Parts: sequence; C-alpha cells; structure tokens
Amino acid sequence: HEAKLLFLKSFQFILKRQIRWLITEMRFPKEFEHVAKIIWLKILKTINDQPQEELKLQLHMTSTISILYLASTHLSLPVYTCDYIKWICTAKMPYFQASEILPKSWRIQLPNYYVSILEGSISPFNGQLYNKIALTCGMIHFKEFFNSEISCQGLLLKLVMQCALPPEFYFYTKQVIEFEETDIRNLTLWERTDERHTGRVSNHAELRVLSYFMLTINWMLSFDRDRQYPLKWILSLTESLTQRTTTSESIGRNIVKVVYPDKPTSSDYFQWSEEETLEFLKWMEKQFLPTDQKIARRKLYKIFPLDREANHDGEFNDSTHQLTFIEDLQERYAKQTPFFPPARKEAIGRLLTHIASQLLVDFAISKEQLKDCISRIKNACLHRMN
Amino acid sequence: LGVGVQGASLYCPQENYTTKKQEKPQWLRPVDDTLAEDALDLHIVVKSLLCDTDAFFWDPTVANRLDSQYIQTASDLRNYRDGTEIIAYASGKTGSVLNLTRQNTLHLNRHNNVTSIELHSPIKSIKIPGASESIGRRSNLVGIITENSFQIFRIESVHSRSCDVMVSSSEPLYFVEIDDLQVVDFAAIIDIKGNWSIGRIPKNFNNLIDNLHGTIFDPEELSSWKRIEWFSHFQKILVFDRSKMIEIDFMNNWQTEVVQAKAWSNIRDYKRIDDKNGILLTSREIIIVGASESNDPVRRISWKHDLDPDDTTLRITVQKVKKPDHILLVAFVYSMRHKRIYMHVFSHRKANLFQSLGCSTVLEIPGGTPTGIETILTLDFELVVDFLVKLRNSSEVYYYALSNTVDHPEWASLFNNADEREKESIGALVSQIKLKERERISRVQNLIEHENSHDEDKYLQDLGYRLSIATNELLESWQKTKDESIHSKLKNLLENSDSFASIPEFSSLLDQFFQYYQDQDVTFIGFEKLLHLFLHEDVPGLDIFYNKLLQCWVLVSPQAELLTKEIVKDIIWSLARLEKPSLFEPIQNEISRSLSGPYQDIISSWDMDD
Amino acid sequence: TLKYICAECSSKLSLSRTDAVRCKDCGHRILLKARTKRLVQFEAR
Amino acid sequence: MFEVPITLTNRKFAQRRKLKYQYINYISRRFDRISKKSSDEERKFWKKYEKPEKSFEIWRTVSSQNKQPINKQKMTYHNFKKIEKIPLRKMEIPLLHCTKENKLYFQSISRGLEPLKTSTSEVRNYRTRHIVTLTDLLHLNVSRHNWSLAYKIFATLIRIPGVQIKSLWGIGVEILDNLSNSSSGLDFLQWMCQIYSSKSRFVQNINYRSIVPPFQTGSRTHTAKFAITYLWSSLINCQKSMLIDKISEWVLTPPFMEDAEVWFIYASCHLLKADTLSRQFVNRDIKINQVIKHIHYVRTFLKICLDKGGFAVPSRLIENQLKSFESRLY
Amino acid sequence: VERKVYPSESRQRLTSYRGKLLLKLKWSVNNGEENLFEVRDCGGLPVMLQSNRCHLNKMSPYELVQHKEESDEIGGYFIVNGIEKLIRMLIVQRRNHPMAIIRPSFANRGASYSHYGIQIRSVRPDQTSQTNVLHYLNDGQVTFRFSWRKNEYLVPVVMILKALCHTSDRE
Ligand SMILES: [Zn+2]
Repeated sequence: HEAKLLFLKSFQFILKRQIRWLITEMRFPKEFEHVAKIIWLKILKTINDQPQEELKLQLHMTSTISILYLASTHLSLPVYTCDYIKWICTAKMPYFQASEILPKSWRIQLPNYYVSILEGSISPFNGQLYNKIALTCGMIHFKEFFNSEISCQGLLLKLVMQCALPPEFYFYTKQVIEFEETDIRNLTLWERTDERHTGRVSNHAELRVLSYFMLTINWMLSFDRDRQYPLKWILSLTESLTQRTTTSESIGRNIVKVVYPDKPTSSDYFQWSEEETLEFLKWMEKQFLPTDQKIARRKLYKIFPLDREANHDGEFNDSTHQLTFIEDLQERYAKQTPFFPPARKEAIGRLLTHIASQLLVDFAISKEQLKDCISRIKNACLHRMN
Repeated sequence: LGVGVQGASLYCPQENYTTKKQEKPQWLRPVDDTLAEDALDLHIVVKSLLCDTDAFFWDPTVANRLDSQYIQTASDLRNYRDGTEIIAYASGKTGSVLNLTRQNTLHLNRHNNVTSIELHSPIKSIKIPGASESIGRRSNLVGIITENSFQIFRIESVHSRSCDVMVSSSEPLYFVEIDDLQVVDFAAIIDIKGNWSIGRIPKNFNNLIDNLHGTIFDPEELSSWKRIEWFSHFQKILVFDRSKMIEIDFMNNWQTEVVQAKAWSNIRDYKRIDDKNGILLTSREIIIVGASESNDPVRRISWKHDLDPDDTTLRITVQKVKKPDHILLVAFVYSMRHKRIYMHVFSHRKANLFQSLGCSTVLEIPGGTPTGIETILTLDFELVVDFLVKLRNSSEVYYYALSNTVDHPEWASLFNNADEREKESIGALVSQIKLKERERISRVQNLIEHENSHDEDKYLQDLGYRLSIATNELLESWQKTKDESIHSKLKNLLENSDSFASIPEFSSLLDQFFQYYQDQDVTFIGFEKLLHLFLHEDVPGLDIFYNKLLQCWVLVSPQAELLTKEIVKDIIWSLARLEKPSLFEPIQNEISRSLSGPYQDIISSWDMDD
Repeated sequence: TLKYICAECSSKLSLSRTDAVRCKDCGHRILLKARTKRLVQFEAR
Repeated sequence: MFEVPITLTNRKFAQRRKLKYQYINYISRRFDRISKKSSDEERKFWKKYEKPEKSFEIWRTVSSQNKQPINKQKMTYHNFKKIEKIPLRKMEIPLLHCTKENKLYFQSISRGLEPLKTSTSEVRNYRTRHIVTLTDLLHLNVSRHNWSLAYKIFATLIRIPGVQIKSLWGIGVEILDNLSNSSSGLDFLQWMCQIYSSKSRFVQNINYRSIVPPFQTGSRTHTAKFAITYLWSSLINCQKSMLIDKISEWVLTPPFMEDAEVWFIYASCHLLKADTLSRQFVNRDIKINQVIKHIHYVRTFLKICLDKGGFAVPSRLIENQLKSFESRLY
Repeated sequence: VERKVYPSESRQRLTSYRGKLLLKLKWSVNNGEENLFEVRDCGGLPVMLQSNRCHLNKMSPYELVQHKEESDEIGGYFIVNGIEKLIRMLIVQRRNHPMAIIRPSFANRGASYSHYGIQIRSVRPDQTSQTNVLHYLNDGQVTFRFSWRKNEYLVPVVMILKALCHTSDRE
C-alpha cells in the first residue's frame, strides 16, 4: 500500500537512464523520449484505476523492456528484442544491476523484496519478454491509438546478414508471407488484458516472422528442380557458417550463449579460441562498473593489477586487432564461391538444427515455443490452400 | 622415502606444492619436491570405427556393458600359442543378448563371428575379471550380471581356422534371495544390496554359495551403490558404498572400517589397478592412489590429488604404463552427463616413493555422452596410451590412441511429408515463386535498361508531386481533429512504387520532401543517423549505405545488381515514418493524463531530475 | 581544508562526526590533530 | 564442469535435504529398535558422526585394535520390505508441503536412483551465471598451460562479489609461475596467511555450507593449508636464494602446540642453515661452536616432532645428514 | 588481520603493553586413561622493553628511530596503564649456604630455646626459595623449623634424619 510509489519514483528514473543512454550514444531521437511518456503515464492511470486498498501493482524488469519495445514500433525502428537482449546482456543499457547503482539516495528506505525485483535479477526467457508485451498492448491500449505495424522489412534485412544467405530469400520469404496472410501488410501486434493465460495461437507478430524465415529456407532448397542451389554449395554454407569469429556482434553473441542456462549449446564456452578470451575479459571490465575489512581488499588488488604487468594494448598497439561487421562477411561471402535424394536433405538438415538454434538463442524462447510456431504456420498455410 | 606424510593420509592438491623435503645436498635438484619437472604433454587422438549394435535420474545398479582384455584359453595353455584379444558387449533389442584382432589398430576380426548368445534379462554388468600375476596365465572366463539371474561363462578354445569364441557356462544362479546383486569380482564372489557372499566357481558345465559371508547394510545408505575387490589376494575383501569402505578378511574374524566419507566427500568409483599393490580409489573432490602396505597387507594410503570438478555421476578408469625407470598411472575421470575428460600422472617408482606431474584434458565428439571408457594393455618423452569409449545414446564404440606428438530426430519428423495427395499442393506454391521471380527478373529489367533517363526524371517529379498531395490533406485532418486527448504509413500510392531505381537522387527527392515541410504540424526522422541499427557501424550517408551492401552480395548473386537496388528502397518504403504529429500534440497530451492523476503522482511523474 | 594527521602513516584524514575512529589507509585508532592557519603573537627577551 | 565458488541458496535445495535427512533420522531410529531386538533434522543427525576437520575423509588406521566380528546375520528382502513402510507412510504429509518436483525427487531416490541433475545448472542470476563461466575458463587455460591469459581471468574473478576462499589461493601459481614481470608469487601467500588465519575452535554443531575444513580454513587443530604451504615455500625460496632467520623467527614466534608437520620444517630451517655454515672455505673460533647450535637444534625439534601424532619422518636418515657436517667441521 | 604492536603505541593508548599468555592444561583421569590438551587464553601480562617478547628485540638503532623510540633505547621498564613501572631489585640472603646467625629474636620463640640457629636459604632451580632454620634448645634437643603456607612448624631432627635415608644411630 505504501512504498509502491517509492518504486514508481525511480522505476521511471531507471527508465530515464535506459533511454538517455539510447539518445546520447546510439543516436536515438529526442522524440523517442516523448513517445514513451504517453506509454509511461497511461499505466499510472491503470494503477490509479486500481483501488489503493490492496492494489498489488504489476511491475517487473520485463515491463521496462516491453514498454521500451512498443515505443520502437510506433516510431517504426529496426531495433528489436534481438537488438535489445544484445544491448542488455552485453551490459549496455542498464537493465542488469539497476537497484544497486542507479538511485544513490532513494535506495535505503525501499524494502528487501522490492529492491530485489528492481535490479536485473535474471534475463527474460521463453516468451516472458513476449507475454509482457501481450500484457502491455492490452493493459494500455497501444492498439487503436498508435500504429502496431511491425516493419518486417526492417527485421529480415538483419536475418539475411546473420547467416550470410543470398538476397533472393528476402523476397522468396516475402511471397510466402504475401500468400499466407490475412490483410497482406501488417503482421499484427497482439494485445491481452483478458486474463493471465498464454493463448497457444502464437499471436506475437515478431514470433511469426521467424517461422516464415524457417519454412522458406527449406522450401527453396528441398524442392529445387532448377538446380540453381547445388548441394556442394550447401556443403560450403554450413561449413562456412559453423565457424567462429571475433567481431563485436559475434563477441556480443557469445555473451548471449552464456546467460541462458536451461538449454544445451550453452556450455559452448569450451570451444573458445585464442583471441576470444581477451575481449571477453575486456567486456568483463564493463560488468564491475555496473556491479574496516576494506583496506585488505585494497591490499588484494595491489598484487592483481587489472592491466597486464607489461606489454598491454594501450597506446603503441596495432593496426587493427578486431575487424568490422562489413568485413567478416567479405571473408564469408568470398569463401563459398561454388554456385553453378537422401543425402541432399540431410545436408539441408545440418542447417535445420543450426539456423533454428542460432535463431532460438537470439530471441529468448525454447524449442517448444518454436514448435508451436511451425505447427501453426505450416498447418495453417496448408488449410488455406487446401 | 620422502618425509611429510601421515601414515593415514598424504596430499598433493591442485597447484600449491608438495608437503616434504629431505634436503639432500647432492647437487641434483637438492630436494624431493613431489612435483617432477618436464615440458608440456598434450594428447592427440587416433580416431577409428570399431563396432556397434527419468531424464533427471540414473540408476547406480548398472556398472558397465562391455569388457575386452587379452585372454588365454585351455587350448592356449598346453600349446605355445599365447595372446588372444577378445571383445564382448551387450546389444540387441532389449539388451538381453551378449556378443577381436589387432592388426595395426584394434579391429574386429575378418571371420567376424561374435557369439551372440541369448538370455532372458537385460545386462547390467559385463566384466572379464583379469589375472593375478601369481598364476602365469590369463583367466578364460567372463562374468555378467542380469536383472533376473547371474550367469558365468568360460571362453573356451578360440580358433585360427575359424576365429570362433565358443563358451561353456555355469548354472545361472537366480535370486533365491530376491535382491539385486551389484558387484562381482574374482581377481561367484558377489555383493548384493546390503550383504555379500562367496559362491562356487565351477569347473563342470555338464552338471553355489559358501557358508562364510557377511552383511554390510548401512541403515542410512539411501543410494544403491556397492563395490567389492580382493586386497592383494590375501583373502581380504574391500567392501564399498558411496560412504565408507569396509575391509573384511573372510579367512578369519577380521573386519575393520577405514574410510568414512559422509561429511564433505563421497565415494564414486574404485578401479583396482592390475598392480596387486598399487590400487586406486575415487571419491568426489579428490583422487586417491591408495596402495597396499609392504609388510602388513591391510591398507596403505599414499599420495593423492584433489579432483577439481564437482559432479554427482563420477566414474574413472585407470591404465598402467610401464617404462624403464618407473611406472605411470593415468587416471581418466569421466561422467555420464558431460563429454569432457581429465587425466593424471603418477610416477610409481620402486621404493614406495612416487610423485605427480600435473593434470590435462582433451576434446570429444559432438554426438552423445560417455558412459564407459575401456583400456588396452597393448601386449605389455612421448607417453603413449590407448582406450576405447562407449557413449550414452550413441551406439558407435570407437577407438582412441592418445600420444604426445547435427540434424536431430526432431527435425525429420516435422518437415518433408510423404503424402502423395499433398505432394504437389505445396508444389504449386513452389512454382508460384518459379512464376513470380522470373516475372520479376524482367519487371526489374524494365528499369535496368533505363540509365538516368528523362521519363524516370519525369516520374520522380511525378512521384514527389503525389507525396505533397495526400500528406497536406491529413495534416489538416490532424488539425481539425486536434482536441482528442485520448498513423504513419507512406504507402498510400499504388501506381507502381517500383519503376524508379536511382538511389543518389532519391535522397535529394526526400531532402526536398523535408524542405517542403519546414513549418510545424509535421516532423520526420533522420535517415543517416538511424540506419546504423542494421549494420552496427557508422552510416555516413544514404549514398554509401548502398556501396557496402552492393559489395555484400557480389559472389552469391547472379547479375549482382538487381537484387540489391530493390531492398534499399524497400527499407525506405518500410522505414517510411514521416508522419509524426509535431511537438504541440504530445505537450497537450502528456500532461493531460497526469492531470487525471492526483498530487500523489505528480512528483512521481517527473523527468529531468538528475 | 580542515584535516588531521595519521599517527602511523601520516595520512591527513578529515573526520566528520558519526565516523569510525580509525584511519582510512591503516586501521589505526590513534590519530593526532594538526594545526590550521591562525594568528598568535609572542614577546621576546 | 569444475567446482564453483558460490554460496548459493534456493528454497528447493534447502527443502530437498530437509526432505532427505529427516527420513534418515526416522529410518535410523527405526533401525535402533531392529538392531536391538535380536529442530533442524540435520543438526540432530550430525550428533553421531565426526566431521573430519583435517581431511575429506576421516581415515582410520586398520593395523590396530580396530578389529570387529563379522555380522553373518544378513539383511534380506524380508527384513527390509517390512522396516521401511512405517516411515514412508508417515513421510507423506511433508510431501504435500513440498513442490511437485520434490515429491518426485525424494521418492525416486528412495530406491537407489542417484540424480543426474547439477545443483548449479539452474542458478540464473547473470553474475553467478558469469561466475560459472570464468571458473571453467580459469582451469581450462591452466590445464592448457596459458598463464598470461589465465592471469586476466583470475584478475576478474576476485572482483566479482560472491567468490569464496577456495579459488583465491588454489591457483595462486599464476603470479608464481609467471616470473616475467610478476610479484614472485610469495607476496600473495603473505597476504593469505594474515587475514584469513584464525585461532578459532571447530564448533561442529552448525551445518557447514560453502566453507570446508579440508583446505580453506585456518582454525585450531587444523593448520591452514595455505599457511603451511607458505611455510614450505619460502624456505625453498631460501634454498633458491643461494633472511634465513626471519622464518626461523616466524615459526619460532607461533607455538603451534598441536601438530608435527610444523616442527620438521622448523627443524629444516636449521638443517638448511647448517650446510653453508659447514663450508667455511676450509681448503676458527666463532665458526666451530656456531654450527653446533644448529646441529643440536634439529635433534630436539625432530624429537618433539616424533612425540606428536602419526608423521613418519626418516628418523634413521636425518641424523646421517647433519653428521656429515661434523666431518666437515671436526 | 593481526599486526605487531610497538611500545610507541601503548604509551599513546595509555593501556598496558600486554602479551598473550599461553598455558596448556591436562585432564589425566584414572591414572591417565584419557588425556585432554587445551591451550587456553589467559589474558595479557606485560612485556619488558627489549626483552625476547618485545618487538624491538634485535632492533638496530636506525630501525629504533623508525618506530618512534630512542636511538639508544634503554629497555628494562614495563608499561602498565601508560606508566613505566619497573621492578626494584632487592637483597636477600645468599642461597646455597648455611648461615649460622645468632639473633635475640630467636629467644622470643618460647621456653627452652636459645639465640642460636642455622639459617639456610634453599632455592629450587626454577628460582624459588625455601628458608629452613635449625634452632637450638638448651635442653640438648635440637628442632627443625620451616614455614609452609602461612604458618610455622616445629619438628625434631631425629624425625628427619631417620626419614631421609635408612641410617642407624652410629652412622
Ligand atoms: Zn593511517
């Protein structure tokens, strides 16, 4: 009943810091502040709609990302929940460890279970980022006031370059989209204030784009009478795709495999390389800035200086240690040059595990969550035509 | 003989030091520091293919399902012929059936006739018990444990004209006492859950338990793990569980408990090294090399190393390496759940003095998890060793020789159906894009032949004319519907939206589209400082966003140009958010809902605070 | 700026009230006050 | 894969041993009437057995009067199928308190069936999740022998809050084995033996979590395994340096009146001293009765080392060591 | 953390410069059927300056300056609550020697006594003392005196000389 407003006094102030990070550094516009403030203030009326007698307000760290995702689709931005979980688990916008370092004066009177929720306790998993969006579009009506128009062209330009496929699949998918679609445009963002039950329809818009990217890449390769996509090129795709590299997208992707403990291909750190373990620890430098028996600890780090004792990478350093994301592809695309059945489809099945698990880590869902998304797209694409 | 010991224990854990020094003044490293020095010693496989056939628990009453060691039969005793190499494992449907020759690596023999004997129960233990060196021969029999019986066979009369392995048998003694027996060792001496016995090994197959036994049933032992071994043949058995070791001389009334491991470690695995003095024990968190005492054959405990992993399903196998100066004893701890490995070195020298050198680890195969590693004696500073593995949920028993110098079944069941009816109904959608791509190999080619033309210079001024038309309508529709206090498409045209591809001039169409709207009621977003979300780099301009995506699909695209121009405009016509209501729309609306909230939430509704 | 001197390590601590009486670099519970700039006069003989 | 330095707690892990050891208390008290006839539930359990305080396993010597008759009255299926129904029928009411996994956790392991699942496989805290990452990469450059990279893993493992006493000194060789521009290794053990070294008493009645008396303690009747390591080291550093008397005061300063292992290294401070003093550049008043102190000292310090418990020194050989210097002295 | 304390500090704290007393006991029950060894803390009894136990023990005059002491540090004195209370030396009787003093105070000890006596001061090699005095009666008998706890005791010497070793009257 009381100090629930004390949460509210800083749950905007942390969200003040989530967005001012995006504005000052990642070039996000000043209007993005104001788009979210309509999104911010309307849920306070929903709390004001709740009686103060036993209100039990429903705010979590999954909320402050979900209301930060809806401001990106009203502005029609190419930033997504793969471009949020890659900017939070890589310790870039303050999602993780928010209770402990952000207030600095408002901290102490907050109770113990409230201050527990406000820091970045876990990372969201298996549609927990999605079901809150379903609870966000429903509780405050982002529908019927705003535009819930997922710019899917701004989403699958990424998914071409994630795994280095030729750009025909950008339009091969598009006509699979434009065949099986109610209302050709506008994959619908879903709203739910109805009840607490996950409806097993997979009505999330960004969820269903991926199944269109899953069913296309099998159909354009298994049924190829045109012999334009040869098997030996597939043998030069997955062999060139299952290949580690040290770009900052890849290094940032390596952090994302770390954080999720439930699934396999999470104990993937054993296969790390020579260069990979340097910058992973230079990333770990950017965890301690988020994260009377005290001069002993000062005495401890006199014998472990964080820099190297000599020959560090400070000033007279290199030409380039690390290359950019436009240049690793110039080694990937300049590798699989050959371009012009039981064992053909198995070499397609190599990609079937590989690209659908690489997808599975990028968006924080389980394999059963993508099991629903194929069995309700493929069994719904057939029923429309048959 | 080194100094810093106890007589009950002796430790050399991870990466600190020894605990001893003689101070020998002999100019030959004046120490007996219990870490010998050398260079590195890494291990590289020799991979081969040898032979082949609730999710949160596993059961301890299984031990193994394979054994293979050099053996000598009754036709090999009287003859000069010595050294026969077998292999036996459980396979089949229910695992209730049980079934050779190294040439340069170990391979199955060319006559390839495994004696696939059939039983009435799945197999839980397969062992051939090995030979004590005080007999000269190698024992020609095999011990197995089933769920329903206990069979003993006898490997009789291997052939060279047939390479056959025929057997005799013992009478399969069932469960008169109906409790699952755990460990048998010969060195029918068995260990049931809670008690052990001495059973009669027969010499007659053309046709039992001795009256001396004991019970070991710990009342607070919830697990189902046991283990028994003879201790240096002197009629003294070492009886185990996960918690304690019970030593029993069955020859006299002599019982004494030695290990007590309930507090912070528990016994996992215990492989009796073929050395009848030097024996190895593996609890969790520590490797113990507990040997035999030289004078009184009761129990020696010696130099021991901490086991750095912390797990709950630990196993070990140990393989002897005999060199001129010393003996080595590598210690292979494996686990049912993870794939990786960990190995030791113990320089067991002559005068009961030994050391260690360190620990190392190597890599594995991406399909399966290990359940049994099996060593090869190989008939007998470049350490060499050899072992054969058994994986759980992978039935490909391979081979390895370490020396110094995935389409899952959840993917074929979802795709590629074999219905003849809908074999082709999807195929029209397959030919839908076979139609529509070659429809668009020419519709884009309508634009390709035109290079800075004047009909497309006419169309661009026809295009931006039509942008100023429908926008200025809705700007007043936003102005007439201003006081709502309760959207951006730019896809309203339907002419082609596709008959013009000139990227460096299309931005100057859109700068002019921003120049034509300098006043309020309409604002826009940038296109040079917002396009970096695709590439995560500097996007200096719309002119050279194209030039690095032009060089991105050169070698994969046939004709390399038509696919690339049509995505860049497709981005702009889907990042077409040019229809924002200007600043007077949120200023009148943001405070409006905050005026609906009382003074309790006004101070809570405050940005620009610190 | 108002400060002190540490006894052992000569660290010029500056103490506020409701602080621990230790020094910040060495946990040394004995600490001697220093002088400021103040004006005092004297005679001579 | 390795062991992780986290004091981690969850409600299901606090249940599943209270769900475990309570049933052990019954079946042992059920055994107390069967073996005779012919409020924590863990603190009550540990009042029968001794935590070893020196070792992972309290070893017991077998070559003694520790013999025992063998119980040839076996525990068959009859006497076991009748002894277990009365606690398990009684155990059903805490099962309806615990969650739906713990009712299946306890009843599966009640017939054998050791679990496969790791207790640290579901910690999920983004920082503990980064502890288990850099403690399995810490060993993996040690065991692949790469120090100047594993130096930087360990410089960022100490700074995470929650790491224990364990990994601090266990792989402290990274300063020692570097030697390039390093702190020579010994300076860290000096830091270790100051601030974690107590003289407390082992109370044994509290149930211990995340600290363990085999290696990471420093209480009484168990010398700290990083302290005797610091004792054995700097004398080898003394042996490497050819100051000797500093440790020969620093072992003289504590009267460790419990063990035997501190006395021999204290005797070895004089035995190592008396070699170079038995050189003299021979081929004469102070340097004859000077060594005869240190000849006399070891014969006392080993004599009191041998008065203590089981610590088998070469009592024949060590006398023949310093006797060779008497021939050099004469 | 435990650090060394120099006598420059306990002057400033104005408490004693104590040192921990270590004293291990024994519990031998039933002719020693069970033995229990307990090094117990006993408090702080202080430490003479430049003793063994003082931290200026073998300390150089350059290194006596650098711990705030005298460069010709004298030692010898305690520190009790900040006050340098040493212990004055006495004069006692020379030990190991039977003196034969006459004193009229010996006549003050009863009838039949005299002023003749032999006063030996017997120490033990742990530096104790035990003064045994041998008075002379006028009636021919000689008695042996000692002082055990708080009192004075009188025994004939025929009791003692018979009881030391088995000797007859002539020996
Ligand atoms: Zn200080």
